[PDB]
Amino acid sequence: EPQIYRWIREWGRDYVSELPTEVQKLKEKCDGKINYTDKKVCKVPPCQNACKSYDQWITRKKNQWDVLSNKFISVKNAEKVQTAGIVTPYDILKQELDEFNEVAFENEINKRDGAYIELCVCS
Amino acid sequence: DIVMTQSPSTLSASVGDRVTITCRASQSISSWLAWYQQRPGKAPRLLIYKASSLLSGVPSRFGGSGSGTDFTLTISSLQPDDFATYHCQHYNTYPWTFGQGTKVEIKRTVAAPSVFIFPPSDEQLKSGTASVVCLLNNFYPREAKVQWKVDNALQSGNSQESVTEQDSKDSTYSLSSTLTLSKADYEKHKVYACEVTHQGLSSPVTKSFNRGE
Amino acid sequence: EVQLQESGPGLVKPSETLSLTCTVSGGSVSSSTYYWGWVRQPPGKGLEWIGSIYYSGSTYYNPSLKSRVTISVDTSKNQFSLKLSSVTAADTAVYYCARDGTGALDLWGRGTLVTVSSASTKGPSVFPLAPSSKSTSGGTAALGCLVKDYFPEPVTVSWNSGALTSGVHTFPAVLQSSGLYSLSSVVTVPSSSLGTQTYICNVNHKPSNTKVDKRVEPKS
Repeated sequence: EPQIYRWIREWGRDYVSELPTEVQKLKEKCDGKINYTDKKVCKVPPCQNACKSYDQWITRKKNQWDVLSNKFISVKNAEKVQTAGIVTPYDILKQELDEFNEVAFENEINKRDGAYIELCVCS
Repeated sequence: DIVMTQSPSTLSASVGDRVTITCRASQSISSWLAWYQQRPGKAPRLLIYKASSLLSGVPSRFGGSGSGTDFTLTISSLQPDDFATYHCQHYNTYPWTFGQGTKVEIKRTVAAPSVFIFPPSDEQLKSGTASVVCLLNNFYPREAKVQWKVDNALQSGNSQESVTEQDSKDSTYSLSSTLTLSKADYEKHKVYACEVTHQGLSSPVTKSFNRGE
Repeated sequence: EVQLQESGPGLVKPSETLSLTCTVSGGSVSSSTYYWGWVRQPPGKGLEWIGSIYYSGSTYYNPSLKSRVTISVDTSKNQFSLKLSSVTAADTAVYYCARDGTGALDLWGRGTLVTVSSASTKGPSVFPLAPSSKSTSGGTAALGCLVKDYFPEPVTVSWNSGALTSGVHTFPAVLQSSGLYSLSSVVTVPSSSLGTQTYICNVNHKPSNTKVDKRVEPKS
């Protein structure tokens, strides 16, 4: 169905425009010089609060993506017709976005990306 | 650190066969495992991540399964371009470590080589050495016997062979054998020949030339 | 499309430091999601992850090399780099740069062979493998180039600047007793094309900054 394809395209355009704004909120409070000492998230309250707000945002993105992926699978299972080159929901994002990368997206929504690890995990 | 051990180290299978490669971790790595393919002269490419997720753009015949310590990469229908080395890698914790790799070779019908001989060039002869080259083109299986004869005397210890990797489309090999002589030794003899024996040839094939003829 | 391009010398003396750079093209090293890494593969051995870096400068190194490795990033030049000190011949390997998705290396560079040796670079001599005067009339002929006496590897060979690719076979190099490499590159072409079509082998040997173009013709 073209409908779920449209929803995934709209969701992915919205996600790629919000993600750098969300990461920049963490950088403002959590970034520091690479000095071999504790990351700011270990004890700086405005950094810890920024991480909590990013975690709320990315958790919501993961839940939305899970809903849309299941709708994609339900649609592919109920319809016979195919869309060329489209096997997964990632192929819709790859086809419509500029330099969408599946591993980067999967890492971001699972808090395994460099920004969340380097800014929000204490070490 | 975690040690990854792959099996087998090498395997041969025909086009259309189901191929399975195993990877075993020294301790549990959950599903944090990747599979890579390295085709001839190319850098590796990621096929599978998270033990079973097929990367977009990778053929559907590749599949990953397993969790904890035991993992499997399956190629459901082997194709000629699957001739490659496959590597597993955990990413449970740093450092990332890889298995030793598994070479997948293709079995196909017997194909006889086309044979060609090349005398040394006049340009090379000027600097004191003569290289005589024998080419065996597009054959299968790899096993082939190349024998150099100089005025019908069998040679040994003065040649080097080199073989290409299996061709990505027709799964054949090619081979060069270079006989190296001093120019003084080269000029002392007349008939240079390479005799080839191969499963695809009913009897040995000899290609030859007479020096300066 | 994002491409990773390695650069740096292919020959390093024992005890000196190996230096390589990866330039990101069509994309940015200033990724807030990815790490950037280096992996090596010694001849006939397995892959070894050397380390990775985040665009902030944070690094992770393999404990097998941590006392002699430094990875750096230069976001103002869209690059990242590797320095491995006190090298021995055990460090001779193909080195790859890679985009590291927190363990899943989803994009790799082509790889650069670095040889650790005290021997000097030597460019190749290129000789023709002329098509036989007895080439089957209306059939197929073979011709080629013999690329002799170079160091270190590799040489690259093309035919007609890439216009001729079908039927080309460029063999693996063989190490001669002199310590120099040699290889042949051959191609099969129509016998009737000899005498009308030009065939040129283009041999490049980056370590010596040499580029040779040899026209291969029937001897006469």
